[PDB]
Amino acid sequence: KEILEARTLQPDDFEKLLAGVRHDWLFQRLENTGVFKPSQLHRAHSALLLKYSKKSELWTAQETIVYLGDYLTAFWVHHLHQEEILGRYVGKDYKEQKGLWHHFTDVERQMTAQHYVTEFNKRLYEQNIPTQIFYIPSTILLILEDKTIKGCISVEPYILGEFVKLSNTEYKATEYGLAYGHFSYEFSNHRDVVVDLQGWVTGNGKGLIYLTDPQIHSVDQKVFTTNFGKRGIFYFFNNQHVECNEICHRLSLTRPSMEKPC
Amino acid sequence: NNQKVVAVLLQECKQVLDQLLLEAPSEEDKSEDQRCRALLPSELRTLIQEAKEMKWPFVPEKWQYNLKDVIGAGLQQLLASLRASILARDCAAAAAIVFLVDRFLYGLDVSGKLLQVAKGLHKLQPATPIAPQVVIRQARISVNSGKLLKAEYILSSLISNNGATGTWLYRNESDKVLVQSVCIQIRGQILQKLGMWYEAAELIWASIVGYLALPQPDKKGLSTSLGILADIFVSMSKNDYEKFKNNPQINLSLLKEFDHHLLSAAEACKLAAAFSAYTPLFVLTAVNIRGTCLLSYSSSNDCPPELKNLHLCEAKEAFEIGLLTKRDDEPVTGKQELHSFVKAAFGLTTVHRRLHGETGTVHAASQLCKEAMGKLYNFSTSSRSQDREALSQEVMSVIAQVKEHLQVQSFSNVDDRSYVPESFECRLDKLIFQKIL
Ligand SMILES: Nc1ccn([C@@H]2O[C@H](COP(=O)(O)OP(=O)(O)O[C@@H]3O[C@H]([C@@H](O)CO)[C@@H](O)[C@H](O)[C@@H]3O)[C@@H](O)[C@H]2O)c(=O)n1
Ligand SMILES: [Zn+2]
Repeated sequence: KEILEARTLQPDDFEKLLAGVRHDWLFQRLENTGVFKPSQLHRAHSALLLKYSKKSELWTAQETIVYLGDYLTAFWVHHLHQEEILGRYVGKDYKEQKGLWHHFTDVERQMTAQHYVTEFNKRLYEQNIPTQIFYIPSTILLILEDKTIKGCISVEPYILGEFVKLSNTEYKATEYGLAYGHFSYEFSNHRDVVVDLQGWVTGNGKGLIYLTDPQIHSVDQKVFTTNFGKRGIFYFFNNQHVECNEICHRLSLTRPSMEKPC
Repeated sequence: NNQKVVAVLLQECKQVLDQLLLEAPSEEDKSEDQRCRALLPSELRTLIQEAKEMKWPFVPEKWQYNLKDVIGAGLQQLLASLRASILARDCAAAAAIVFLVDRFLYGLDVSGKLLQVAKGLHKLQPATPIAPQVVIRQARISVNSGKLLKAEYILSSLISNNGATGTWLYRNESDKVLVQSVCIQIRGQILQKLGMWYEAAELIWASIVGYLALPQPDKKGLSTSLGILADIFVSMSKNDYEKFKNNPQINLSLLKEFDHHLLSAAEACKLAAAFSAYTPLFVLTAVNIRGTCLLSYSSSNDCPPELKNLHLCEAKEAFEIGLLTKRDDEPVTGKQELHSFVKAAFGLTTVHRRLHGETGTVHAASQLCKEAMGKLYNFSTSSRSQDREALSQEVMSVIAQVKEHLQVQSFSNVDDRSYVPESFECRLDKLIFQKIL
């Protein structure tokens, strides 16, 4: 079929992917790949570990081997390029099989949020404020069979905790979340804002929080941004984060000057 | 000697301490303490007396200027003696045993229970000296749990105060410098966890300078700092590395000799392996990272084509060194080490794929690597000692098969104890503190 033709990576594809490819190249390359079946668990597979960097805006591949194990009571994974050998990692595939575009989009979103939160935590540390919220890193595994893509999986470190909405340390989780949204607005040259008030709380409710399902409003529209753009921005500053908190001030975050779009 | 039983025994010790906390001070207790402190081997008794005498801020390692084996051998007896000395109220001997088992139990990832019993001892007798190593362990676990401010408090307190901690009594200034260097290294790790790559590298360089200021350089600390520095170089951006290269206060040969953060990271990995030449697991970890750095560089647009194959051959050597850290029929027990062996095998297979195309030997080695991966997962999933030994054996048999297939030949080092070629120790010599503090 022509789908099988598109799913096969040539030496040139491998060379580009190992050197690092732009978003547009990657997305156009995997256009006629269709939708795959669930990867086969209890098995070792050759694969490409793909990682996205917002700083460089690059997708980079490494050859690896992954073992896919049992579902979590999501399924355990273990490949040869993990950051933590003794650590545990979970992989996940959409229950309804989807295309590669969705996996890559979700990962780009997670890693943009993570970039902003990393800069946020740098600023916090410089100001002697404990780091409280983080983003789980996310990577892609292209499961290959004879140089042919036969699966796509998302990979994350395992986090043991409970899902919360940040409703109910020194500051409330809500204050961290909203201050981080404001920071994303400023640091992004007033072009992005990450809004998410839900995630995995760890350590009997005392420990760190790993945020999930982030929503990124932006004027520079990308595959992973929301449908609202400046609207969303305005909403966040006029309904969600109406007045700043201590964290915003200690970071020297100023109030935006906006007009309700539309 | 399983993490869980040892954790339960440490919880029992801490509960005994909580109990004694509510009571007043029997001859049976001191009899039991003497019995448990006499049942042990004389080496462990000498180590206990040296720790009680505070002759070192850290427990020495063979080849730093085995310990792990003798500690693991008498771990049960050492913990029994610990709880015995606890009943006898000789908190000094209990603290000495804590100092002696601290590093091993960090390896077993139960430092929390040990620090709990340490704080209980301090509660029973606040004057009891506790080794700087244990306080640094508290700082380490604070870093790992994400309490960066608490860890920094502890580390800056130990740095500014010339290593001073509690009622501990140093015996020379070199030990104070060594403690300061370890603390600066952990501060570099703190900044690394936050992604502040440049400042992290600066603190790691300061730790290296401190290590080299000792009368006998700390080769273990140097290997550690250089591995951290390799990781930082990998994580850095071109601009971070350009800025760290042109810093005058940073006189490093690997900087002024390499113009790419991945090549510098690979060189630093070579140095770290050399500095732990007599410890094969650290050699394997460092050379796996070196091969990964070289695989990434040779695959990048920054690598001159004329040089690509050359860097691949470097990767080749790297992985070969890792695979040579063990011999046929030589048992492997750790999960990290088994993983690292599968990693090295697949990295060498990948180097052969990058150099030679889809050959039959490359395909056979890939298949063997997948089989080893399956066995390794089943090893990390099993929970029986015999099942895990058989699985380690099967994994290492597959690794030996990959070595055969890819024609890995040993190197000859005049030092029959070194796990690295002489081309690493060669670089070691020319690597390049008070003003830095
Ligand atoms: N080559 C090498 C060695 C160790 N590691 C890793 O470092 C951490 C911590 O090591 P530790 O042995 O558990 O810490 P100690 O305080 O008990 O010993 C001191 O360690 C430092 C330095 O090597 C590490 O901080 C020395 O300078 C001191 O003299 C003491 O020996 C371990 O997880 C270990 O895996 C490493 O990566 N590489
Ligand atoms: Zn604000």
